[PDB]
Parts: sequence; structure tokens; C-alpha cells
Amino acid sequence: MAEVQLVESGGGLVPAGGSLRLSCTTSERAFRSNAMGWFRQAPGKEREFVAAVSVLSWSGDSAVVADSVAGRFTIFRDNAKNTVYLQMNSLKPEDTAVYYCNGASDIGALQSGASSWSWGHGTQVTVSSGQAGQ
Repeated sequence: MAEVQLVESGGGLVPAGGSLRLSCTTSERAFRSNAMGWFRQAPGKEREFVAAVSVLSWSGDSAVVADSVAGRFTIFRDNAKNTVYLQMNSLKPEDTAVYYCNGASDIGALQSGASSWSWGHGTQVTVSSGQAGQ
């Protein structure tokens, strides 16, 4: 593991069914030349893969998400901002965790739980039971 710039934000507290968008920004060469991914670690549980984007090809990338978040979370780059976003719609209580960004030389490594950089501080996501009815 090596210390690479990682800025992580977007966490917060929302009721089940709410949404948040996470942001991971890194330096430009790291952003372009590595696959980048989001992981999460819930209280009492092992850190696990959430979603990833591949190394940039000449004019594109590809994306994968964990089965448990399919249809709810969308991962994407904003190439202009060196940022990997995780749009989290329709959050569930079991999505509560600290979310962490990392990188690896290819997307299959991230999918297996592997990564290459020192971890940042992450961003805390708490999905509560619900909210008042009106």
C-alpha cells in the first residue's frame, strides 16, 4: 500500500428509502490509470466491496456494483474533476457503514476486496429506520 491523495465525502444520516451521493477525488494520474472503487465497513463486520470503475481505456470505462446494491447504487467518473461518485438511491438500514475509496491496477482486484493505496478516513453513512408520517 502507498499513500495516495484521497478526499472522501457525502456521508450523512438519512432514513431508509432516502439517498446520498458520495464523492472520492484523487490526483489526476492516479485517477486515470487505475481502477477505482468504493468499499464499506459496517459495525462488527468485515470491510467489503461495493462498486468499481475500470482503468480508463482510450475513450471509456466500465462499471460493476455488488449484487446487494444493484439497481440502487450507481458508480461513475466525472473525468473533468478526477472524482468517482457513488449515487446511493433507496438506501436500506443494512447499508449503514463507513464508506471508503481505493484503487487498484485493474477492476477485478477491487471486486475481490483487494486494493493498492493507504485508506483515507472514509465517509460515515447511517441509514435509520424511517421518519415521521405526516
